Amino acid sequence: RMKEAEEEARYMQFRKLQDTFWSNRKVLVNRVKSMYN
Amino acid sequence: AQYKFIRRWELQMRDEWDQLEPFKGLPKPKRQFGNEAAEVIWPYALLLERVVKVHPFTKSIYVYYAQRQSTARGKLAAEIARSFAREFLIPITFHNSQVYTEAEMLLEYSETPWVVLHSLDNGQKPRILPVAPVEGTPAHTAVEQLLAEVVQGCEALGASVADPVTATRVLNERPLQNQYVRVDYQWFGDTPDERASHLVRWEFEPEQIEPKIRHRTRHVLDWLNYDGNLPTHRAV
Amino acid sequence: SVPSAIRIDTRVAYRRLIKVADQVTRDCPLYQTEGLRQYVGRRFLERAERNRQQYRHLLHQKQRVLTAQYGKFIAKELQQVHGLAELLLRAPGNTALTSMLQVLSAGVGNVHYQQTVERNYVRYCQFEEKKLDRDEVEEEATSDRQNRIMQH
Amino acid sequence: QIPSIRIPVIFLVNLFDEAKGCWFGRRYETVYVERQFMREELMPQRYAIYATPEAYKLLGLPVVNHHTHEEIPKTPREYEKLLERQRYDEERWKYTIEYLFRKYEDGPPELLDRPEDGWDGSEEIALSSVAGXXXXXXXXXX
Amino acid sequence: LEEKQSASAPPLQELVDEVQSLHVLLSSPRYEDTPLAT
Amino acid sequence: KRTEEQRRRVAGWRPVVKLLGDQRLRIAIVGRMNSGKSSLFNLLRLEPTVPGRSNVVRDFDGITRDSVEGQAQLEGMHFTIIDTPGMVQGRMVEEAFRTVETADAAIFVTAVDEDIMPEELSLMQYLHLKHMPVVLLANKMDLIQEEEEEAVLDRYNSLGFGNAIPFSARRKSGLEMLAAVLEPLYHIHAMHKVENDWDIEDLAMQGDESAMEEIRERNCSDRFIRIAIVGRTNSGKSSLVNRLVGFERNRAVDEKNSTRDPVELPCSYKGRKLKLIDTAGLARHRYRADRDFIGRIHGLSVNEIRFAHVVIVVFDATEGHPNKYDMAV
Amino acid sequence: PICPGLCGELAAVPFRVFLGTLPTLAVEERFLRQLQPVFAWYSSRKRVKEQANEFIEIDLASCDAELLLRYSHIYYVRRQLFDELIERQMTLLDSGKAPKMAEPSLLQCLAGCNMTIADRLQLEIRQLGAAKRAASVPGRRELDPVARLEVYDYACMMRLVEEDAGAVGDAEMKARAYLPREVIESKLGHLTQLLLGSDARAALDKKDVKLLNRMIPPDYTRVGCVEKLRPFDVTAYFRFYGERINNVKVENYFKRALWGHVYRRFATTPSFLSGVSTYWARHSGLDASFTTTTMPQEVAVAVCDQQIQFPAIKFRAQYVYTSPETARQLWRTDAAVPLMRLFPLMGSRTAEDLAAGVLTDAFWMHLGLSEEENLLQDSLLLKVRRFVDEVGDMYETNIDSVLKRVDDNFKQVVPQLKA
Amino acid sequence: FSTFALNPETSVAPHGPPRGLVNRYVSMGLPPWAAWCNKVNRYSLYRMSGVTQRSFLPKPPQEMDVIWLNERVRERVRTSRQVQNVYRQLKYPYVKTGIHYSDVLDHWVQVP
Amino acid sequence: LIEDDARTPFSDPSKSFSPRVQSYGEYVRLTGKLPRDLPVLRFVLYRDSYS
Ligand SMILES: *P(=O)(O)OCC(C)(C)[C@@H](O)C(=O)NCCC(=O)NCCSC(=O)CCCCCCCCC
Ligand SMILES: Nc1nc2c(ncn2[C@@H]2O[C@H](COP(=O)(O)OP(=O)(O)OP(=O)(O)O)[C@@H](O)[C@H]2O)c(=O)[nH]1
Ligand SMILES: Nc1nc2c(ncn2[C@@H]2O[C@H](COP(=O)(O)OP(=O)(O)OP(=O)(O)O)[C@@H](O)[C@H]2O)c(=O)[nH]1
Ligand SMILES: [Mg+2]
Ligand SMILES: [Mg+2]
Ligand code: NA
Ligand code: NA
Repeated sequence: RMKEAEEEARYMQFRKLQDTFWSNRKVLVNRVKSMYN
Repeated sequence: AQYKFIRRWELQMRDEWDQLEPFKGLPKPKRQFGNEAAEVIWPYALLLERVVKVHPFTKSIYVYYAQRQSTARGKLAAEIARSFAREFLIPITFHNSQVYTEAEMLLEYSETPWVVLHSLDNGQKPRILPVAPVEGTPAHTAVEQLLAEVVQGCEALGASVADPVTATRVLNERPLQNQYVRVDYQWFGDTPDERASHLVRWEFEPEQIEPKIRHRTRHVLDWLNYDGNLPTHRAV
Repeated sequence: SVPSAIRIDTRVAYRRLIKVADQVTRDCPLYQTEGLRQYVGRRFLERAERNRQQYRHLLHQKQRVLTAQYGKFIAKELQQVHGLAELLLRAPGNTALTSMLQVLSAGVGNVHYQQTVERNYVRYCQFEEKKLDRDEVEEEATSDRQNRIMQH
Repeated sequence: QIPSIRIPVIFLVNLFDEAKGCWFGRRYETVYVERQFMREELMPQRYAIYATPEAYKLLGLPVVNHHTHEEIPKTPREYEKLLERQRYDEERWKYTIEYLFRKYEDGPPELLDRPEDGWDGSEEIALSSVAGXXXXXXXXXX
Repeated sequence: LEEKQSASAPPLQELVDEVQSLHVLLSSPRYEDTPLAT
Repeated sequence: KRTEEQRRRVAGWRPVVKLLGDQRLRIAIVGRMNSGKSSLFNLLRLEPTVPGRSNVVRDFDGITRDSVEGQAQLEGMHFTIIDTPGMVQGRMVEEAFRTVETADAAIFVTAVDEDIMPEELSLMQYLHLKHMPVVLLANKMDLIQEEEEEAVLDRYNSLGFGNAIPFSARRKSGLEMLAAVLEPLYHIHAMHKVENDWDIEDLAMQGDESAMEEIRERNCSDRFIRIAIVGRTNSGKSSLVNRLVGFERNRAVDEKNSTRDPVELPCSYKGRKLKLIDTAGLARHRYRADRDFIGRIHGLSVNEIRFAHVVIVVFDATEGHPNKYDMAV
Repeated sequence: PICPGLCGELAAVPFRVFLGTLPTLAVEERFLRQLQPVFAWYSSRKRVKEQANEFIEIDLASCDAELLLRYSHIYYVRRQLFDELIERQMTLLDSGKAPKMAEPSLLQCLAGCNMTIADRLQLEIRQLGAAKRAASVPGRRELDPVARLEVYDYACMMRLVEEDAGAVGDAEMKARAYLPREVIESKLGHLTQLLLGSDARAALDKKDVKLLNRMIPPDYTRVGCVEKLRPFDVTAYFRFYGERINNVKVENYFKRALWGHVYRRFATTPSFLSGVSTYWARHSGLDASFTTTTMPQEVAVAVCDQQIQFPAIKFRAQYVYTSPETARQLWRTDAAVPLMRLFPLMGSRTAEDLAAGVLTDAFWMHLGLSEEENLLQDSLLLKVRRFVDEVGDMYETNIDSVLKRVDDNFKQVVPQLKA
Repeated sequence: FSTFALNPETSVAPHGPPRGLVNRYVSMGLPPWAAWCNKVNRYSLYRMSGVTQRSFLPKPPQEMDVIWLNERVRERVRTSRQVQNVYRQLKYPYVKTGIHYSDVLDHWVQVP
Repeated sequence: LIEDDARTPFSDPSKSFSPRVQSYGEYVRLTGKLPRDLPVLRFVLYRDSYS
């Protein structure tokens, strides 16, 4: 079962990479709402 | 003088072989002044008569006793410690295969010899026990009481561990420590299989027991002297 | 236990040797920053201790006449040191000498390995010095023979 | 591959070998002798009888069972094992702790001091040999 | 090693420390990949 | 088994043929039993004349019973390398003692799978008495892990021999590093040859007879007469070549199949360059079919016959009539 | 053992002393049989293994050289040690060429002190000659009992005569058993607190702690073992701690030497040692049933008499280093123990040391406080304070006023031969 | 890394005879590797278990002349090289005529 | 590793095998670093019959 936890750690990096990309898209779309409104 | 040098080398190698003919692959023990119980050839009969086990969470057992004492009680305690170090130290490591045991004779005056016990935890302090034999008790029961005391100390040190899971893991991954024990296998057998040949051994491995020889079926049939449901050839 | 003049002379010799060693290390590529400097220092200190012990044993007008012989022996030792310095200075040109210096700097093998390379360095330099003369006189002899054959 | 076994035998007379110049066995002595020797030479002349507990009882000697031919050796290794077991059964005192440490019963022999009677002053040996990071600075305003 | 170790055996400071650490985390090029919310 | 009666006879051997001797650098691979000596010799030897000939190798104790010499090539360096039998019973054979004394240098190969037994300490101090140049070469380096290299290499440096060389005979690693160590000796032996070649020339111009006959041996430029001695096992052929050279060069014991690797010896007989080549004992197929290793050793026996100029088949004459298989040879 | 605590800051000077040719380690066997009370230090020392020889790396600047020379009992190795010492000292002096010289008027009194000491020299050399011919006893065994006594075996002979005067077997080890270092440092801090209220340092300097680790023999490094000090080591530690904890300026080194010698006398006093010493297991908490924390009075008196005996040899060995011009002469002609720990403290320092020592010993004999009891009394401490401040002030004011005292006090401390 | 070397992290399927067969063999009395026989059935297992001995005497016990103590002639089988053939050969003991000396009666007596 | 020959059984220790790939590997997109001072990206789009 510990080797299974080692398998997740390899792909866990990429799932974090996907969340931060949209978190950047959510905060950037909030900035343009203040610039244009 | 080259022939004399060759003769000297041959003599030294012959003595070395006379010393370690069955003891070539094992390492050499420490050449201390109190660890004389290791270089001596131990009888397997005595090692079987003296079977003592300690808590599995202990890793190191040392004893330190003085060489020269000033008081009568100090001499008695030093003699008790020396008898213990010569009697029960080697059986402990030989029957535990996990603990490193060591004896030391300090060239000073110390009326109270002691024993130190180190557990598998690196952060846990070692347990120190002094040898205070009762004056009314003779040497035999004094050594017995010292052994009981050190066993109870090892038990307490192993019960007071912080993380038993990691203790057991480091126990599993710790290498052997009883490699230096010189034992004379006398009339009992050379290999553990021949030693326990009088007992059925159910703990085996399939890939280990699987033979890897060519025509292994033929060889097993020849060894068993069993027909194999095979039709006999001409034989006429 | 050693006269001041001899101490000054041997310090000059050791300074020149260290200068030559670092010059060799910088001119031909020595793959270790320490190089032959440490080996030269060790060997020179060992020879110095040996000569100082021999002088202590010799100190026991006989002492006055033996001091001159000891000084001349030390002068010969220092002249050999200067010869070693010149050979090391000429070493970067030849390829074999550079390999010998490299293996002496690396320090691989036993002492007898390093000793045979140490003692034979000067002999190999002298052999290379004699090789050019031998081959040149042989070529001149062959040229004279060929010229006198072409005349016939 | 059975090796040559030696059997225990009880002698009845002081037998003296004339060739080698020694005694084969004293009277009422238990000797380990060759099987063929005992069968063809010692037994017929009645110089010795097979060593058995009943024979010891009949002769009056203290009875002892050597367990002859109990473990018939099919290999010189098994023969050595049997000889070692018989040696232990004969002298169990050979395998006690005090006899095992009889050599070290007084301590280390190197530690023990021995008196010297004499020595040649020229045997002395006198040899001399040649005897040849960074971090960070953290400041805290206080 | 076992033998040798057993033988041997709101303040202004913290405020300015937080200031320095935050300035380092902001202006460092190694942390140029920090997400925009952080 | 050496007896004063036996050793006295060997001293009375007269050389039927004269050994040519070594004119190039000699290096003896000294080490322990099953330490990769023969495998190291395979990577170093380069004999395009007898391609089928090679050094036998197997993961077993005592594969090389007798020594073997051959020419080797490594980065443009021409020299010969001697393979030596491992220390058996914690002792070297008499054939290997006289062999390592002829070599100029030596390469002490040690394996890391087993610790340094007191036998290497005896051999290393034995080579210290001879004042022979010896280099420590740690073989089987691939077995050690990265975090464990610093521990084992600090021990090999403490054996008096400085800066042991890591080497892996299987992965062929460190071969370019061992070559750089042997570079000075190659130029050193080349220096000794030419200087000795000058001394033997001045004596010839003087009028010395021993100098003119030695020059004629070097001036002799003829093709070698590779003469091999083949035959059945236990037939005395190895013992014969020892009587030719004049000493116990090869091993000859009562037990059958005592030679496992053919041995070649350059010699000179009446002004004719010839090579005496020992061979293993040939056997029938009904004896070598079940025995796989003997079939391999027999494979090296037939190969030497194809390149031998003159074959001399020996057979046990005590049998009287020769063997039926000896005719097939 | 000419002066316990006479240590100076100096670089490490290594030396490889031979041990034997394997497998015949004859000198190693001799060392195992003889160096029993110092076998801990012998095992702590580093071993060098050559191609076929064995060497011990011993530091001459440290106490290791003197410690090996005292227990050597091997004439050739100890004479080679002596020769290496004197040769390296000559070379170091020749390379320095600038030693600090004392006042000429002060050296005149110390020169006149060597006149009355030759008689005691002739007596003490006879005491040293009879101990040399006692090699047949199983206690002390030398290699040559008939050879002539030389200069290098003075330490061994003095230790043997000290043992014979103590008349108790293994007094040094019996005292080291009851003398642990931690309680000694605690009680020495207590003593310096009682002597100086605020004029005492809070602790000892780290450089001086390193120097003391250099000059004190190391003990066993086991987990259960405790650091124990021999009585000579305790005296040296007391002297050095006093002379380095007193807050007198570095220019007034005489007062520092005076404090050091006062502490040395306090250490050599038997009653103070008995009152300070405690059992090591009692201090560590292992054993508390013995109830024998007091030091044996007989062993204490014996180990104190050991340091009491032989003042003349020590005085001459220090007068050797008092002047470098006379050092080159007395190093190879007269009695001299060439210890490297004394060389960095050159002429002025060692002359002030001699003066402070003789003044302190004479003040001690005048008070007789080592007789009655309880050195830790307020009256005795106030007497010591008054004495040390008066002597320091008198030395700083007038040189002859204290030189007369030095002369009379020398005549008092070393009496003339009686019959 | 070599692709021809089996990956030590993974695990292949167990192929050899299982715990059941090995335990049955070792409980019958044969060594654990003895399970590597050829074409064993119930009757062959009964035969190889050795509950009964496949031996005899050269003459009936009432007509025996040579002294045999715990000695029976046996049968050794040896399978050939290639396949499916076996050679069965009888094996007789080492009869040696003992010439002993009797203690009750003087003269020696010999008997096979 | 799959068997390389059929005539020799699995019992022979000199049995030869051959490796065959099951999956050539796993791949993921490459996502470069996004600058803070230039978050807006400009591009050109070529579409064929896509709304
Ligand atoms: P300091 O001034 O106190 O030191 C002075 C020394 C040098 C220590 C003298 O006391 C001394 O020892 N003097 C006599 C010894 C002496 O002069 N030695 C000179 C050495 S000549 C020699 O043979 C050394 C050559 C070694 C070269 C090694 C070459 C290696 C090349 C690979
Ligand atoms: N892992 C590893 N094994 C090696 C290496 N070199 C040799 N071996 C193995 O060591 C075993 C013995 O090889 P040999 O070449 O015969 O060694 P040897 O010293 O000549 O053996 P002897 O002649 O019997 O003394 C074989 O299994 C080789 O594969 C190596 O560099 N690495
Ligand atoms: N009687 C007698 N025996 C000899 C003579 N020469 C050799 N032998 C013996 O013959 C035996 C075989 O000797 P080897 O030289 O090893 O023969 P071999 O053919 O090389 O043996 P293999 O290497 O196994 O093939 C040895 O016992 C020798 O002593 C001889 O001239 N007379
Ligand atoms: Mg080989
Ligand atoms: Mg042969
Ligand atoms: Na091998
Ligand atoms: Na043979």
